[PDB]
Amino acid sequence: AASKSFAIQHSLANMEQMQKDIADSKNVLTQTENTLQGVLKSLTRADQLTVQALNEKELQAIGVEIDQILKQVVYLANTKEQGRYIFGGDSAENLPFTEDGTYQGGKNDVNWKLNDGYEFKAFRNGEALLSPVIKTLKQMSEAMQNGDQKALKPLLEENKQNLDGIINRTTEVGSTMNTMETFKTILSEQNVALQ
Ligand SMILES: [Zn+2]
Ligand SMILES: [Zn+2]
Ligand SMILES: [Zn+2]
Ligand SMILES: [Zn+2]
Ligand SMILES: [Zn+2]
Ligand SMILES: [Zn+2]
Repeated sequence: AASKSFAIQHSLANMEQMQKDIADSKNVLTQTENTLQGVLKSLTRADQLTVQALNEKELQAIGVEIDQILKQVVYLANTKEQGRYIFGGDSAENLPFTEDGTYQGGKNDVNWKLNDGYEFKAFRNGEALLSPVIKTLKQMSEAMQNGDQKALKPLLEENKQNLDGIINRTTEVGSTMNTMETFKTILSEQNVALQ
């Protein structure tokens, strides 16, 4: 009986660690996905308000609300969990994005690795994804509050391409979450056998 118990306990300890690794990972991934959805919603609203703008004091008011959206998106781009920025890669000394869209985060991604070898990017350099999001929102807000109508059609298209960038990331992140959820279900089925 003792010999069998060595094997069952060894496996059970690997399973426990993997369960914690999956729980930790799903928290970072959920936060990431929720932040991305919050950005998608913001850019959607920015698009809508810019259509209104394209369709004197009132163009400026639209410009104002786009400014609130710019602030919300900068807040969202600076989301931090477990000591690191999810869109600021491997440095957390500074906020990774300014209100101007300048990136001051870490150059490299931070990888996490499950007990069984599976690796994913937990904290990423988000400059290419979010710097242009923010820069576009900023030019949108200024174009509107300065009554600059000619600038708006270009910026509408810029925001559409930026949003497609955020949608594709949301989808990649959804996929990683689905994988984690499959790993959990596999481990649960394996736990039942052991016990
Ligand atoms: Zn062991
Ligand atoms: Zn936390
Ligand atoms: Zn320091
Ligand atoms: Zn590796
Ligand atoms: Zn999901
Ligand atoms: Zn779950």
